[PDB]
Amino acid sequence: NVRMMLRRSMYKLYSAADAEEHNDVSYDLSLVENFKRLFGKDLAMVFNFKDVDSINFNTLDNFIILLKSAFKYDHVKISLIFNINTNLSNIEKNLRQSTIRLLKRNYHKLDVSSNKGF
Amino acid sequence: MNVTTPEVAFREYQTNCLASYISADPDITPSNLILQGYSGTGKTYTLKKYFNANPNLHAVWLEPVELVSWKPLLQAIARTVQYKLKTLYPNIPTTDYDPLQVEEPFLLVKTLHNIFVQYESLQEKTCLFLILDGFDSLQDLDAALFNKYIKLNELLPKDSKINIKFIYTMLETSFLQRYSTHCIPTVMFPRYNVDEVSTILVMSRCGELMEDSCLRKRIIEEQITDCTDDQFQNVAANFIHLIVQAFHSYTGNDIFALNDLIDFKWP
Amino acid sequence: DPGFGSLQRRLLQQLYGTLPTDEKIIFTYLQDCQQEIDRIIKQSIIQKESHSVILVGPRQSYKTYLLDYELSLLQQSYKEQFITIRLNGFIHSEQTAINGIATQLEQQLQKIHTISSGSLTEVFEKILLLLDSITKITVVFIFDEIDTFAGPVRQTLLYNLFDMVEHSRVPVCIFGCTTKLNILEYLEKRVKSRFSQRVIYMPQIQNLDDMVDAVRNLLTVRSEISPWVSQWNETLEKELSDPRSNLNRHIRMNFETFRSLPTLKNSIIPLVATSKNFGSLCTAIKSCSFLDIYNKNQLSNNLTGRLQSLSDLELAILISAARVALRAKDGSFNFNLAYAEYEKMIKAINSRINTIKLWLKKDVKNVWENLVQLDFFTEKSAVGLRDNATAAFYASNYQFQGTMIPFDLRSYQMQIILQELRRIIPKSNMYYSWTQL
Amino acid sequence: PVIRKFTKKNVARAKKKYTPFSKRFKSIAAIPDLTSLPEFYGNSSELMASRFENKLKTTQKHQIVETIFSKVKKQLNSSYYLPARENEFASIYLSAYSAIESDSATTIYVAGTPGVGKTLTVREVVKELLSSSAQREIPDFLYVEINGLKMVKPTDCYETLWNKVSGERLTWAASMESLEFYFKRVPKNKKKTIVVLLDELDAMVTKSQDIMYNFFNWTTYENAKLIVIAVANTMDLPERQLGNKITSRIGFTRIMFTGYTHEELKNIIDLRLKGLNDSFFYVDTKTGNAILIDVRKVRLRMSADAIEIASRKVASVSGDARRALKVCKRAAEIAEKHYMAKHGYGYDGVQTVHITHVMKALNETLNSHVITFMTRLSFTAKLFIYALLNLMKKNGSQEQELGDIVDEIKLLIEVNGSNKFVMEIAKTLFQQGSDNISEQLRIISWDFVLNQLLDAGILFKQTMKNDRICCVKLNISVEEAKRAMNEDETLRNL
Ligand SMILES: Nc1ncnc2c1ncn2[C@@H]1O[C@H](COP(=O)(O)OP(=O)(O)OP(=O)(O)O)[C@@H](O)[C@H]1O
Ligand SMILES: Nc1ncnc2c1ncn2[C@@H]1O[C@H](COP(=O)(O)OP(=O)(O)OP(=O)(O)O)[C@@H](O)[C@H]1O
Ligand SMILES: Nc1ncnc2c1ncn2[C@@H]1O[C@H](COP(=O)(O)OP(=O)(O)OP(=O)(O)O)[C@@H](O)[C@H]1O
Ligand SMILES: [Mg+2]
Ligand SMILES: [Mg+2]
Ligand SMILES: [Mg+2]
Repeated sequence: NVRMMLRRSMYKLYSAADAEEHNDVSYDLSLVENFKRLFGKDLAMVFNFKDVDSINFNTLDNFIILLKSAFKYDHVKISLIFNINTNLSNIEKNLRQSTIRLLKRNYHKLDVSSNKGF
Repeated sequence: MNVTTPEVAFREYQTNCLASYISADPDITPSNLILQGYSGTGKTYTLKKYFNANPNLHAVWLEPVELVSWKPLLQAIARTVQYKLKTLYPNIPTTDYDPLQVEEPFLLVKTLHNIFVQYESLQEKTCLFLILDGFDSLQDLDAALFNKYIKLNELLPKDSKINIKFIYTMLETSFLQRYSTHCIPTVMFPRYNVDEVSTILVMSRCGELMEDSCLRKRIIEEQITDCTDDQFQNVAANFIHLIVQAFHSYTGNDIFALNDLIDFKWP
Repeated sequence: DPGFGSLQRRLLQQLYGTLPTDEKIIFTYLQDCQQEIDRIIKQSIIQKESHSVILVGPRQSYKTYLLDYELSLLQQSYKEQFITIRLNGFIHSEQTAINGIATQLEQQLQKIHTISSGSLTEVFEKILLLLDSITKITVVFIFDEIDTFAGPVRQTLLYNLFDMVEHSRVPVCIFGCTTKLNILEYLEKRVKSRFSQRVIYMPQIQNLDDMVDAVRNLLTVRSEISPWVSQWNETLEKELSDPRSNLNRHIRMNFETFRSLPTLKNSIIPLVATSKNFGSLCTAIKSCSFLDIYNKNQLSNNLTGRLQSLSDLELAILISAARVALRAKDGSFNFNLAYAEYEKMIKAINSRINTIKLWLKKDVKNVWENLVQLDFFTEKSAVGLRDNATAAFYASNYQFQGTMIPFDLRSYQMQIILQELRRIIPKSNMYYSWTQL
Repeated sequence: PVIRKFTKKNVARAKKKYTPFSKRFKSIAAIPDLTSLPEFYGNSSELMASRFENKLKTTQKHQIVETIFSKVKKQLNSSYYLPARENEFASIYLSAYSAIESDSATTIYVAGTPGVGKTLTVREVVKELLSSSAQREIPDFLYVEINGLKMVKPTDCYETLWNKVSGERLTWAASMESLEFYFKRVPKNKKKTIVVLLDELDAMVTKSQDIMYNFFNWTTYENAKLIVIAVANTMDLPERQLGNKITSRIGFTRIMFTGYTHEELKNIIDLRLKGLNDSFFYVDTKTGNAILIDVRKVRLRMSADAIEIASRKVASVSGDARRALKVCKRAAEIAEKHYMAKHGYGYDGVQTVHITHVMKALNETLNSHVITFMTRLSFTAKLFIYALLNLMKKNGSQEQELGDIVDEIKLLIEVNGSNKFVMEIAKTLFQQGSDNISEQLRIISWDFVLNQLLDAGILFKQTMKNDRICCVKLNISVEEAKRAMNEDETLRNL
C-alpha cells in the first residue's frame, strides 16, 4: 500500500540525515518540508523504483499523486528514476494519463544492457 | 461589521454568501459551515482572496492531501494551534505542550483545554478559523469521520476566551449527500462555461505566459523591430482562442489540463 | 443606522438560540415536553430523585439544545447544585470515555473547591469506588448517540450506570439522545431489567398554522431597540397572516417535503445575512424572488446541471453504452463495445445524407476517465466506500481484478437508462433520433 | 542517535511485583503463620473504604418539598425480610453449615433468570452465616465478592484475590501460581477457610474458560478447604464448557431459581409496605407534606385489587419482582403528579390509587409508540412501504431491489392520475411548481426518508455501491404495514 512505503522512505531519510550531524518526529510528508527548521540544511532526494514493473499500479498512482503535493516550499528538489525492463510505450498507457501528463515535461532516455555496443 | 468585498469577476454570489456568513465577531458566524466545489474553480484561491480582502481575520491552513490518516491530522492541528497562538501573542506566557503528545481526539481536546485555561486572561473573546483542504481526498477515508469533526464546538466549554471554527472542501458530493440531515450551511461553485473559463484563463495565465522567456527568444530570433505589448497580448489572446476552439470538445470547462497542454505546445 | 445592524444581530442570535436564559423562546406545541422535562430534571436536582430516562427523536429536533436551555435556566438560581457532563459515543469510545469522565470530574471539582492518574482498570476502580461505596451534589449525564454503546455483547458501561442509578444514593440523572426509534430492541435481559424503560418522543407538525405561528414567534420582537422594531413586528404579522404569500407557500413546502425546522432555519438565514438596507429587505421579503436563486443554486449540480455541462462526445459515448446495455442482459458494457456502437452511429448519421468527425481511441482514452470520475459508470461487482476502519484497512491490503487487468476490458456498469435519458435530454438535438433503441 | 520505530508514552505501567510468595522464605520451615500477620486477611481495606466519604458532602437546603408517595416508593424499593423463598434457605444454609463443620472442599452451582431474587436470597443467607460467625463457635472464614462484569480482564480475578487476601500486588501469571502454592502446598493447621461467590459467568470466560478451569482445578483438593459457588443463567454450562468427564469427576450439586408466583410476589411487596399500609397522616395545608402518627388528619390507601391484577399479569411471564415494583412505583408517581396538578402548588380526607391507574402504569410498557409514530409520519414513507407491499403481493419474493421498488412507485403514482390526493400533491414534488428548475429523475426527500427508515430499523440495506441493484428488505411485517396503510383515507381506496 501507500502509507507503508511512505513510512519506509521517511524512516530512511530521518535515520540517514540524523547521525550525519548529531527528539523524535513522526513519519509523514510533513517531515520533509520541515527539514529546514529541524536540521538547517536543504535536501534533495533521488528515488529508485527497483522493480518498476511488478508493483500494483493503482498504489503507484496514489503514491505519486501524494508525492506531487510537496512542491510548494521553494527549498527542496527531488528526482525519480524508473529502472524499466520492457519499454516505455508498453506501460505508459497502463497507468492513467493523469500521472503521465507531467511526466512528459523533463525526461531522459538510456540504452542499457551488459553488451552495450560490443 | 465592515467587510471589504473582493470584487471578483465570476464568484460574486459566493463572495456575498461568505461575507454575510463570516465577520470578526463570532456571534454572527455559524457553528459549522462547508465550502464545496469542483477542481479548477479556484475555491481555495478565492478563500485566500477573501482573506486578503479581510486581513484582520486569520485562519490556520492544513493540507491533508499529503496526510494519510486521522492521527497525522491530530498532530498537525496540535502543533499549528499553539504555534499560531504563541506567534500572534508574543507577550503571553506559556508552557508549550508537545504536539506529538496527541494520539486521539480526546487527547487533542484535553491539550486544547489546557491551552485555553493557560490563555484564560484574555481581554476579549476571539474565534479562529480552521482549514482542511481536500478532506474527502484522503487515502484511507471511511464514513465515520465528518460528524466527529463537526462535534468539536460542543465538548468545548462555553467560557473559552479562544474558540475555533471549521472549513471544508469536497469534490464528488456523493459523500456530501450521504450526510446532509444535520442541515449544515453550504456554498457551491458550479463548473464554469466556455466564456467564463476563457476569461478566467486570459486574466490568469495572460501575464504568466507574457513574461515567459520564449517571447523574447523569438522576438530576436526573428529580428523584427515592429512590436508592442498590445499586439503581443492580442496574438496570445487569439492563439488561446484557437486553443479553446480546438480542444473544448476534448475537455470542456477545465483549466489544469489546458495549462499543461499550453506549457507543452506553446514553444 | 447601526441600531438596525444591532437589531440584525439580535434577531440573528434569536434565530440561532443563543440568548440569555430569560428570552430563549419555546412554543406552545412543545410546552408540554418543556414543562415535563424541566420538572424531570429539577426532581433530581433538588428533590434528590434518581430517575433514569432516554430521549428519542430524529436529528435536528432540539433535544440536547433543550437540555442545555433548561440547565441554563437552572444555573441563574443554581450556581452550585449541579455538575454538567457532556459526552458523545463517536468522539469517545468504550475506553477513552472513562478517561474523559475522570478528566472532567477532576477539572470541574476545582471550579468550586489524584483521579486522572493510574492505568485503565485502576481508574475504572477509582471511579467505581467513588460512585458506589448533610446533602449530596447532583450529577447529570448527557449521552449522545448511545447507539455506539448499543453494541452486541458487552456494553458493560450502560449496565453499570443503571445499576448505579438503582443502588446509589446520589441522584443519577441520565439523558439519551439518538435517532433510532425502537431502542429497547437492542437491549438484552439485564439492560431491560435495570432500565426504567420509560422513553419519551418528540412532537411533529400537525398543521400549517403550527409552523405559521412558530415563524411568527421566531420573528417577533420582545424589546424596543431600533426605530423599526414595531415596523418589523407589524410587517411580519400582516405578511404572515396572508395565505397567498410566498413565505406561507414555503411554510407549506416545509410541511409537506421535510417536516423539520432546522433546514428552514438554514434557508432563511441567508436572506437577512445578505440583507443590506431596509428597502432591499422589504422588497426581497415581499417578492421572495431571491429564494428562487437560493433554491436554484442549492441543489443545482446534483444530477441535471452536470449532464447539462459537457461535450457532445460524452453524450454520444453514453448513448453507445446505453443502447448496448439495453440490448444486454445485465446491461454490462466496455470501452471498445461503446466505441463500436459510436462508430456505427456516426456511420449511419453520415449515410443518411457541417461535416462530422470521429475521435480516435487515444482521444476517447482521456475522456473515459472523466466520465468514470463524474459518477455515471461503475464496476460490475463494485463496492464503493467501506464504512469502518477494519474494512477500510483490508481495502488497501487486498487489491482488485479491475486493479490488475488492463484499462479497457474491466466490466463496467451504468447509472441512467436509455428511456430516462430520452425523456430528459432536449429532443431538438441532432442526436435525438439516436436516443431510442 | 538511535530512533525508536514506534513510541508508547501514554502507557500507565502498574507497580506490581513478579515474584510469587513462594520465593521470600525459601524453605518449608521458613514460612510464618499468616493468621498471626497484620497485613494478611484484609485488615487494611477499611482506611481506603472510609477515605473517600467526604469527597461529595454539602449542606445546601432551600424550601424542601416532601409529598405523600415518595416514602412509600422508598419502602417499596429494592435496597432492603422475606418468607416467600425459604425452603432453599433451609437447604443451602444447612449444606453450608455441614460443609463448614466437615471442613471439606464442597462445590455448589446455582442459576436463575434476572429477577428471581437469587442474589438477594444468597446475600441474606450469607448474612445469617455472618451472624452464625458472631456465634464464635464455628471456625471463622472470610467472604469474597467476584464481579467480573465490574472487572475488566477475566484473569484479574487472581490479582484481586491476592490483593485482598494479602494486600500484595502482582500480575495474574504470578498471583495464580502463588495461589496454587498457597492452596495445595500449604497445610490446614494455619490456613483459613474462604467462601467465594462468582457472578454471571456467561461473559467472563468467552474465550476458552481457562480461568474457570483453573478455579475448578483448585476446588479438587483434600488438604485445602474452600467453599465455592457460582451464578449464571443457563444450566448446561459445566458440561458444555468443560465437558462430561471433568463435570462428572468433580461431582457438584445443581439448582436454579424460578420466577415467583403471584401470591408470593404480592405478599412480599406488601411485606415491604406493612409499616405504611393503610396509615393515617397529619398533613399540612400548603406543602401537603405527609407526617405519620392548619393541619388535617387524613387516610392513605392503595388498590388491593390493583395489587392482584398487577401481580397476576406479570407472574405468568417471567416473575420479575423488579418489574412489579417499578410498576407500583410508576403508578404511585402518576397518581401523585396528577394530584399535584389538581391544585398547582408550584416549585421553589382520603387518598387512594386506582386499578385504572395501576393498569395505566403497567400497560404502557407493552404499548409500543412505534405504531403511533409510523401512522404519524408524512405521506412519503407510508406510500413507499405500501409500494413494497404491492410488490410483495405481486411476486411473493420476500426481497426487493431499489430499481424495482422505484419502478413500482412510479407505476403506482401514474396509474392513479385521477385520485384527488395524488392530484394535489402532484407538481410540488419534482421541480416545486415554478419554472427555472429542471426535472430530476428522483423525487425530493427520498434519500432523507430512506436514511430516516434506516435509522429507524424498519429498512435494511446491504453493502453495495450501485444505487439501483442494491437489495433492500423490510424488517417488521406486512400486516402492521397495512395497519398503517389503511388508516390514511386516501391509501385505503387505492
Ligand atoms: N474567479 C477566479 N479568479 C481567478 N482565478 C480563478 C478563479 N476561479 C478559478 N481560478 C483559478 O483556478 C485555479 C484552480 O486551482 P486550485 O488550486 O485553486 O484548485 P481547486 O479548484 O480548489 O481544486 P482542488 O481543491 O481539487 O485542488 C486557481 O489557481 C485559480 O488560478
Ligand atoms: N448552543 C446553541 N445555541 C443555539 N442553537 C443551538 C445550540 N445548540 C444546539 N442548537 C440547535 O440545536 C438544533 C439541533 O438540536 P440537537 O442537536 O439537540 O438535535 P438532535 O436531533 O437531538 O441531535 P443529536 O441526536 O445528534 O444530538 C440545531 O438546529 C441548532 O440550531
Ligand atoms: N423474595 C423477595 N423479597 C424481596 N425482594 C425481592 C424478592 N425477590 C425479588 N426481590 C427483588 O427483586 C430484585 C431482583 O434482584 P436479583 O437479586 O434477582 O438480581 P440478579 O438476578 O442478581 O440481577 P442481574 O441479572 O441484573 O445481575 C431484588 O433486588 C429485590 O429487590
Ligand atoms: Mg483546489
Ligand atoms: Mg441529541
Ligand atoms: Mg446479580
